[PDB]
Amino acid sequence: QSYDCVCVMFASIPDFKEFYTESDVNKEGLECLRLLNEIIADFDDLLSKPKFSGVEKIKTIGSTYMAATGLSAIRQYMHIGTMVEFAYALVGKLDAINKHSFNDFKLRVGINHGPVIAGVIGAQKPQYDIWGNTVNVASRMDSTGVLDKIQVTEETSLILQTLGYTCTCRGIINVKGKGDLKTYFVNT
Amino acid sequence: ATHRLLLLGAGESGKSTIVKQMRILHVGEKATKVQDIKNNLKEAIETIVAAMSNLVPPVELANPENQFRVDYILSVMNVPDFDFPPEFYEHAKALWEDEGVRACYERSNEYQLIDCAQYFLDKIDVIKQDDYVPSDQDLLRCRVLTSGIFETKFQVDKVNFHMFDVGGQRDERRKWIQCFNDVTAIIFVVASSSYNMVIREDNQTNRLQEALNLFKSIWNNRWLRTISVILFLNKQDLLAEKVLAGKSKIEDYFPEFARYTTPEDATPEPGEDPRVTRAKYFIRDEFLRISTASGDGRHYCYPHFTCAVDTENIRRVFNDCRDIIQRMHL
Amino acid sequence: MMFHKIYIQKHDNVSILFADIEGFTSLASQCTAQELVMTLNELFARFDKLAAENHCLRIKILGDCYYCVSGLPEARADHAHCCVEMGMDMIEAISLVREMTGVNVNMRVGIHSGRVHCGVLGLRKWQFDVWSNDVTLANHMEAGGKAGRIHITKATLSYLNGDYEVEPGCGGERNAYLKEHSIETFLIL
Ligand SMILES: CNc1ccccc1C(=O)O[C@H]1[C@@H](O)[C@H](n2cnc3c(N)ncnc32)O[C@@H]1COP(=O)(O)OP(=O)(O)OP(=O)(O)O
Ligand SMILES: C=C[C@@]1(C)CC(=O)[C@]2(O)[C@@]3(C)[C@@H](O)CCC(C)(C)[C@@H]3[C@H](O)[C@H](OC(=O)CCCCN3CCN(C)CC3)[C@@]2(C)O1
Ligand SMILES: Nc1nc2c(ncn2[C@@H]2O[C@H](COP(=O)(O)OP(=O)(O)OP(O)(O)=S)[C@@H](O)[C@H]2O)c(=O)[nH]1
Ligand SMILES: [Cl-]
Ligand SMILES: [Mn+2]
Ligand SMILES: [Mn+2]
Ligand SMILES: [Mn+2]
Repeated sequence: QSYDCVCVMFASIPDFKEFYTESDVNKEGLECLRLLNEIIADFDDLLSKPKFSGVEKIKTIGSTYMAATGLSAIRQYMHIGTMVEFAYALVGKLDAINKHSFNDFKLRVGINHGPVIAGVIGAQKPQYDIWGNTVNVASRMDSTGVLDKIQVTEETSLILQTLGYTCTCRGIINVKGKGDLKTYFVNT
Repeated sequence: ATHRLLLLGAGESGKSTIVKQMRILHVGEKATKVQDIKNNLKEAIETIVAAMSNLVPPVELANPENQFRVDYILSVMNVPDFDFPPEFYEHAKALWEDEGVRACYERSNEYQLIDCAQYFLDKIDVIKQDDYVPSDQDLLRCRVLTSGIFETKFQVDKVNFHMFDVGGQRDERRKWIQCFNDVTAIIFVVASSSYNMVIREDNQTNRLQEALNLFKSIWNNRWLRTISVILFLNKQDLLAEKVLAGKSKIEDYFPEFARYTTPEDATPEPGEDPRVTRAKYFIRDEFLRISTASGDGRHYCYPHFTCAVDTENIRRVFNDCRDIIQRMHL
Repeated sequence: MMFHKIYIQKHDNVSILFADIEGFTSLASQCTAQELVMTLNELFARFDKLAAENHCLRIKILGDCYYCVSGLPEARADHAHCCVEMGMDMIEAISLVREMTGVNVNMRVGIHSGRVHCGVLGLRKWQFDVWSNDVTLANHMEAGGKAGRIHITKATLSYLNGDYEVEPGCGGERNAYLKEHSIETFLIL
């Protein structure tokens, strides 16, 4: 089925592509996945909380967390603010993990909303993914974001303010296919 | 039976030197590291001379004549691949022979400098030769920064050991956890002497208080809450001199040492001045108040007064270190 | 007990295939989201088929990126040809003559061979995946294919036992990462 309001969020770690070393010390890249597991897994420990009872974890792209809120229904646009509370959630954890890895990871985010055509796919082991342009941008608003900041679109910019959140215009960024659009950043 | 050891510590605590002690005790090419030795001697001097004008108040030489030997070393400081000419050994040595250069050296804490200084400079004569072949101590004094992690596979009493030296720097701590998984016990390293110098990473944080806060990180680490750390209060010899000499009290750097008394359990080695006795243990209990808090019997802390450049001492300790791995059945 | 289990397992000699619908987004501004999610699904349905036949295993799907490794789980020294024919089938898999998909689409196969590290990260919503620099490489090999001629790293030719016909893909000029590590790229014929 297709929805009319599904808040999509990507949370990637560019800082990992580098930290991943394939050496004879790190059992050939294992001991760093072992640490990336310790993160993703530590990042999943959120989905089981009261505040994010409605947060759904769509999938995980290598070193990029993909969630989405608003898939359990037919205010009407509040879970957007919830999704953000979760962006703030991953960060609290992501930074804390550093404290014990003496590492310094930063979270880069791209939240958005609109119609996503959720469903499954595949002939072997079907998987639940949410297609749709709403998500096309949600990613492109992440792939081009800034660390420790959350990059939201125009409408998302708006809604977030009526919730108590200030937003600053990063500028313009070409979301391919949809063309050059205006994005904003969520004032931390 | 295989055991894996990780050595952690602040900057230049004396880790690699230990791992070198290890080869020496359980494992010709001494002609390829001669270079690094001279490169030390080089920094050794150029660093001292450099910081003579910078210090406040200034440290001026006693032999104005040496103004030109100062311009020499300062004219070679940034030179790539120095060929090492007799002139260097010369002017350098005369500079070392100079009283204002030493004066600048007795305050080598107000500026970052290596530890092998005193040592190498005192043998320019021995080093300058064309047949100069580094003895064993000369190869344990030669300082070089470790960038990454290296595995030394050695064996003792038909029981394997795996040593892991790691970047002691701050920009390096991002590789420790790459080995935090299933490793016997953690050999921590400290510079009981470095209680009077700020780190290189920034030039404002006490090296010691940074070794304390580091121990704290590992000891309380979420992946090391079960792994026993075997703290190594290293550079016990240097600590002493600084102590005894008194040209740098300990209670002005760590005021918590004023209200401090000497320990009961203490096993004061063979005529080790009561001034030193108290001090070195003081520097033990600072690390102990950390291992006393958390841990909760899942892991304990075994300290060891040490001198990484004493192939004699290091063996006495890597034996206790070989003991506890068997005793605690770790 | 200290580090969560991490259900990951090294695996050393396999072939990794990567495919991407060249120009897809173009297709998008023309068709209904539904016919797209359908055309997409349609394609992937036939993909998992052509997949299990050539003895290869599909890892995961990312929008239009469908990547199936070979030589798993049980080790098959045949990994080479597997991904090779996978792309082979994959090419005819876009037979628009019966797939009225709209504006000309095509795959951009990008194979490669090396060692991997597969399993699953996290503790929730597990998804089988592959991790290793070699795996990073095969991705860029995908990001370096032409009209869907199959890309095959020099390591892929050393397991092909010189069976298929390849030509210089001059990879690296096509994709920065290939050039960055100066990897000799080819193209099956
Ligand atoms: C208006 N677009 C669509 C309408 C309904 C169904 C799909 C689309 C669509 O084209 O979705 C894009 C992502 O939202 C969708 N997608 C879903 N999950 C994704 C994910 N996790 N990461 C990136 N994209 C994802 O895949 C698509 C890939 O864009 P990409 O930039 O990856 O394209 P390309 O792979 O280089 O293809 P092309 O060569 O044509 O430029
Ligand atoms: C986990 C460590 C490390 C370093 C190693 C690795 O093999 C990866 O997991 C791959 C390569 C590998 O699994 C191939 C699939 C995929 C999903 C593509 C992963 C991501 O690119 C990871 O990084 C990222 O998250 C950043 C790049 C993601 C952008 N790609 C571009 C190409 N399209 C087709 C898909 C999205 C990755 C690189 O991260
Ligand atoms: N005087 C004295 N010097 C010592 C002692 N132990 C080590 N050193 C000296 O410390 C200096 C730094 O040693 P090193 O082993 O490089 O430190 P490190 O912890 O390994 O730091 P890094 O090199 O990873 S950044 C060497 O010149 C070594 O000879 C000691 O007990 N006394
Ligand atoms: Cl220290
Ligand atoms: Mn070192
Ligand atoms: Mn595509
Ligand atoms: Mn894609």
